[PDB]
Amino acid sequence: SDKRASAFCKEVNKLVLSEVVRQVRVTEKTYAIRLDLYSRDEYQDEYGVLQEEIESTFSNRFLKILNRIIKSYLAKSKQNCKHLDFDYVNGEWATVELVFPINTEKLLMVSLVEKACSETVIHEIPGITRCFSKPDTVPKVITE
Amino acid sequence: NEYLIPSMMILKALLETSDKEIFEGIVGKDLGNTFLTDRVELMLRAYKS
Amino acid sequence: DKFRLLLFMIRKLYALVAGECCADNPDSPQHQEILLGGFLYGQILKEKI
Amino acid sequence: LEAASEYVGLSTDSPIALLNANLEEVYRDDEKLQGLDAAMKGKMNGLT
Amino acid sequence: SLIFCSECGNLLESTTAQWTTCDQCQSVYPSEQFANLVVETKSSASAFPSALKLKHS
Ligand SMILES: [Zn+2]
Repeated sequence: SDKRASAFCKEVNKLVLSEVVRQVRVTEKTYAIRLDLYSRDEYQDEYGVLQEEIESTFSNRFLKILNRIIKSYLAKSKQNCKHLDFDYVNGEWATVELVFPINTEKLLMVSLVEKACSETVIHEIPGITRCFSKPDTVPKVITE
Repeated sequence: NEYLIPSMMILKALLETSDKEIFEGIVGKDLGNTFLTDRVELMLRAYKS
Repeated sequence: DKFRLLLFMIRKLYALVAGECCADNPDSPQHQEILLGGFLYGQILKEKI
Repeated sequence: LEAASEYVGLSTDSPIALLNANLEEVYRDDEKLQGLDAAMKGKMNGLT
Repeated sequence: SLIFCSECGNLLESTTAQWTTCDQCQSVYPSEQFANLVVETKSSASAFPSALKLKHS
């Protein structure tokens, strides 16, 4: 079905964590961030990947990547993951609480989280992306 | 030949100026505009280094 | 006055950083003027001087 | 103006200032340009 | 929302370490006056490429 076709499309499709995040604020002090996500059914229209999958992927992989980018900018400026709080029931905000030595130089955390979420993938068949459907009444899928 | 000297250097070298004068000239408005404030701070700090 | 303008300049630069200003187009007769003959003539003349 | 208001989403009797803000908001991007002009082009082509 | 000295302009070091003193002017200041420094940082507009943003424009 067209429903089944669109489903299968979304399945083979890849998507990045940034494609779901709304505006994000990071709170300074303690070093705490809270992300906004889009509403679950509006989340499952353009998608249909699941909430617990968001939890799993966000937590592990996004924390890893964020730590990578933080450490690397720390290495350039030279010249730990403390707390996680996801909206486990409603799935509509993602707080992460980080703690840092006070001696370090400031951080453009805004650009950092944006770079992070724009980098981590939720699910991607390796080396494929952008599956679409384009019409002779011949149901076909056209994938880059 | 190209030559790269930090802006903060030539700034404090231009006028006998206090860093507070820099900060209140650069973003002195709308006190605590997030982006401008944190970037300017980083700049003053990295020159102070 | 150089100092004040440097301030204005870095201020505009940061505004551009955060998308608070559209990119000036150097590829447009808007951001452009003309060189004459006599002027470059005087400049190279001064150079040889 | 018909295709314009339609693509933006406002109606043809919409207030001038509202559509003004919309259009300024539109073609600071480019995809919004692409869609808008694509609509306008289909429309003019129909007429033509 | 920053901490400059008034004798020197030295951008002072964080007080959550200890009492505040500028490294050059060596001026003493009450550290607790400006405790609880809040900077509420917000992502700038047009920052997240959506698949629904056009439905919001
Ligand atoms: Zn001082």
